[PDB]
Amino acid sequence: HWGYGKHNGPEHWHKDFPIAKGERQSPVDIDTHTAKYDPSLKPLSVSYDQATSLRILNNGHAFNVEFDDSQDKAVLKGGPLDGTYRLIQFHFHWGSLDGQGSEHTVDKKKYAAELHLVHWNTKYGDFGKAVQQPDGLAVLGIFLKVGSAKPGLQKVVDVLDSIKTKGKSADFTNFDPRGLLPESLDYWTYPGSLTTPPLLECVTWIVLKEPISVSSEQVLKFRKLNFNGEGEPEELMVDNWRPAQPLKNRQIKASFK
Ligand SMILES: CC1(C)O[C@@H]2[C@@H](CO[C@@]3(COS(N)(=O)=O)OC(C)(C)O[C@@H]23)O1
Ligand SMILES: [Zn+2]
Repeated sequence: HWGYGKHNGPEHWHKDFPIAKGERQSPVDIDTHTAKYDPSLKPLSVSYDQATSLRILNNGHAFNVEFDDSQDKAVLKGGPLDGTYRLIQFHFHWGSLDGQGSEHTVDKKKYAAELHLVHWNTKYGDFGKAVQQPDGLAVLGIFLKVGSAKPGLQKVVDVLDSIKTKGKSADFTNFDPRGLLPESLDYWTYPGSLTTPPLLECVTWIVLKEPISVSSEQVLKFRKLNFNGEGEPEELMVDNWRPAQPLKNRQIKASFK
């Protein structure tokens, strides 16, 4: 099945998932001098006070921190969004080295990693229905650079030893995702897709301008994770990012000048 290696990676995905070459694929390079400032965009509203985290899972591609999405406990609204989008999970993509790892790029710059907070449009009732709709998901993307430690990330880093291999999960309750955000909510936005198979074209991308800083020790612990399952030969979980895809017939809007 699919992965990020030479024989099953992004270059191969189109065979099982021909949408890989479709009209609104993600990620993309954000050319900052082509994006259009849109003064009509309302501020982003990130409401995570009642967020209820549940469990963390190594899924053999990255790791998911899952949330209780049975009520409007943690929602994203405003910006380019119509209505209410409920937080369901977050995960990251990262590199083998600090100079690569992000999925989106900014003027061709690759960050060390990228955080994705995934939300679904409540008008569609559940996540599985939402992914079948052109406005089904909103994914909030945040770049990571290596510098000072991110205190709000440490609880995540601390638990990775217990989910080293594919299929392993651990209890991950009472985690506050607000600790993962930068100060500024300035953003770029464009219509795109899931960046992994089945690559469904259901995502409003909201990518924050301001990266968060994480320490070298924090990112190093991400890179000790394994793609393989327990007892199998070790394949380090690194470079689990899809490269930039053609922008095609799309416009990236900016919340800021
Ligand atoms: C851990 C990783 C890489 O991300 C998880 C899961 C399956 O892929 C995802 C990708 O979400 S994304 N990158 O489009 O926000 O698609 C969903 C189903 C949203 O879950 C995401 O594997
Ligand atoms: Zn992702």
